[PDB]
Amino acid sequence: PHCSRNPVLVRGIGRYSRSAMYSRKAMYKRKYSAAVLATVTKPVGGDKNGGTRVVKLRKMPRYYPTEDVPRKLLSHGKKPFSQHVRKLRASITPGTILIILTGRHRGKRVVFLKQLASGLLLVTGPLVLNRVPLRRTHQKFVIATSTKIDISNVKIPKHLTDAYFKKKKLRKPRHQEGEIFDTEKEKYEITEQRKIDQKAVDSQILPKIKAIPQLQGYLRSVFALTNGIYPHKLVF
Amino acid sequence: KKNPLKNLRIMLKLNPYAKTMRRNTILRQARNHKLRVDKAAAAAAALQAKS
Amino acid sequence: QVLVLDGRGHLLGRLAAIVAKQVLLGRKVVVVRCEGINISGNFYRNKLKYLAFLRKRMNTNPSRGPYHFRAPSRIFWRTVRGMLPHKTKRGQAALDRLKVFDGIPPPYDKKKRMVVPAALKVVRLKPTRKFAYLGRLAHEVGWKYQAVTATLEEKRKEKAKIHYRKKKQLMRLRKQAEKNVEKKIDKYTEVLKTH
Amino acid sequence: SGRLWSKAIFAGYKRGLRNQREHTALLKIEGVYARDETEFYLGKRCAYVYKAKNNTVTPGGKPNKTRVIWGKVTRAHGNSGMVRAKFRSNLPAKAIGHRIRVMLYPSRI
RNA sequence: GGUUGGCCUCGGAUAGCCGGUCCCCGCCGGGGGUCCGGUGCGGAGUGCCCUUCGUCCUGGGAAACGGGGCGCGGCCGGAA
RNA sequence: AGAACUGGCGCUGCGGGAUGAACCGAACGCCGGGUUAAGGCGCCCGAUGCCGACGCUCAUCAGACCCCAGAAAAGGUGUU
RNA sequence: CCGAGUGUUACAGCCCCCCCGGCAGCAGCACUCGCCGAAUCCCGGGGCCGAGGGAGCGAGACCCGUCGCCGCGCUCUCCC
Repeated sequence: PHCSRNPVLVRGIGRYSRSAMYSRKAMYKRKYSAAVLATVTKPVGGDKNGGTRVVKLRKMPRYYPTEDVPRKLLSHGKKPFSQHVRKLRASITPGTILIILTGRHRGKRVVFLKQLASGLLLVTGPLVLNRVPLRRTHQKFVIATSTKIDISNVKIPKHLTDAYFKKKKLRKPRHQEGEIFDTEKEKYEITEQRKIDQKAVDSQILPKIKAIPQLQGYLRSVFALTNGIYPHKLVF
Repeated sequence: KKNPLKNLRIMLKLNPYAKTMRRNTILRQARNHKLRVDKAAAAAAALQAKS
Repeated sequence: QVLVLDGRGHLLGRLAAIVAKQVLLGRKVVVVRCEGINISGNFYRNKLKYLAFLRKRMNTNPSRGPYHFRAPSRIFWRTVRGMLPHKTKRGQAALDRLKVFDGIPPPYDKKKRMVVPAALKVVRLKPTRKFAYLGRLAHEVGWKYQAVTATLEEKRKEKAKIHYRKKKQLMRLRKQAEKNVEKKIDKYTEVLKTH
Repeated sequence: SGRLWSKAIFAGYKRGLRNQREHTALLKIEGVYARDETEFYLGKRCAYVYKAKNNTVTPGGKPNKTRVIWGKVTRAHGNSGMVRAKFRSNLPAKAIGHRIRVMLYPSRI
């Protein structure tokens, strides 16, 4: 394989035209004019008997439904969620102090770390300034604040990803008995491994904050509009 | 009727020269942008090298 | 909560155009000392169109009908009654939030009154054209309470001047008390950042 | 703890002079007074919190007597900067003057 | 139904404001030189509470009024 | 009261003229978004809450927007 | 005498206007020239509203038409 050999400048328009591409590839000396398996027999395992049996597998349906809706119409490429694109606002860089808005936390000033392969972004106030753990938050539900800190070499852990932040439960009952699912009466203890992952990234955010003096009180506080507080009369 | 002039490859389905009409003129307004940063700096840093 | 408009120097309709909109939005506006409200044009004209207003009177009995109020609180109150949709319930409850007070009450004399620079005689009329008071056109027609209204103002402006003397008596310290050089640092952070 | 929503009253319906169009309200948020400076509030998700007899609430907390009608800012309106908005219901016309709650969601800046 | 409160001069507009020795008001203030500031910074486009997450170990600055309140009791203060 | 050329009400709602047969816009399936027409934008009442431009104008009977809703001659050292 | 202000006649001993030979490097620009603009023009970002509706000329197709026209990239040769 090779790379593109055509730099783009506008989305979908290369820089070199149709004739000059024919020279860069040099297609003239590579123009060419050159040039099922279903299954097999099972053993017999049989007397008064012969003939290793049929090539047969993934057989016919035993039952058709009465009607079928017709097949879809292909419409375009409309790729699913783990294949689209990732986009952030230009005023979020690693180390930007954010503001939670939609959560259970609701205003707690946190420290941005990394935007994962999901669109959501792992972000934490450090565990000893807020009670914010290493939660994911979404892009559009947080307000970025123009004060920044430099975590350019924070050395962020590998195995924390989207798959490290999922939620689980499994159904035994489908039956009317007096349990509400019989496992929801249980506080969760996956926490016995997330703690070790926290202080392996929490312990080097704290000396990065204590270069600037006022900041460890600033993450301790919460954001609140009260009386003279007007956004659009407020540079964040 | 997807709109021409607003998405590409519908202009090009109806006008193939319209793409090479486009990347002949993005070149002469990106190279003319360089000709107005270089010549600009050669008269903004010119007298700034005088005094 | 509540806004307390002062009434001196304001014009009549230019104020009540503003007041009738801020009361259909759900606030409580209290117009205070509506006695000293200016009105446009010379005095004798405004008296005629309020004397000729008094003959608006249904002929078969006037007990039913046009209720000419005479006190200058209920002069201004009838003006907002015109500029509200008071026949609906959306306008009946726009007179539950207006209470224009004649003179200044004891609930509101120890409040801080506000003024509106969109309705002032200072801003709006050319200074060479005559005006008229809602004070002495309301007294000249019927409202027999002019003496006992100005009499209570000098009891208010007596306990105000001793308060304004004693607030600046309190304020004279916090420029001289601020004199100490001990608290120097906490002013680096504010002369830089809008003291 | 602390208010996380810009204050906003409900000002009327999008009307002509005789007929009114019920499908989009129009607001008056506290603080903007010019069309040139309402661009922050376009697209912000706004809600009408009010009270009624039963409970029906959403979070982990037990249901109490509050219910809401969500919605979003459509566009600007007039020179003086008020804002029309299209809720997923229509407003009950009782809310005229009483406040609604314009949040900080949809925050681009 | 609401998501913090401003506890108050008078008024002037071809001007008003602050600070001020002296003489006139029952030992304080009405009356004039004198000194400031003025698109009002002694600035309700402001002001103070304040966004105080709780708590501990533990140091420095600030701090001699302690502060919640069934208090206990006295007083005089404010009639539109 | 009676005719000529065209249009309209009559059969026709809708936005406007405060209300209105005929006037100015515009002619109608049921609706979501967008924009305008005649019109308007202090408050009723959606919209000037623009730091609109230049003038005229004091009315002890001001004036205020086609048809359209109360006026002339003559006169004023009012004033431009 | 200094300094301010009146009333002067007076042509440079602040200045301006019209000429006759010149350069810088000039932007429809130090938001007055805001002109009229675009085959002489394209790029990026918000906001709102909606998502209506058995295409395989080919492999005798087989879980199951990412397919048609269009604009594309890479290989079926190499060096770096």
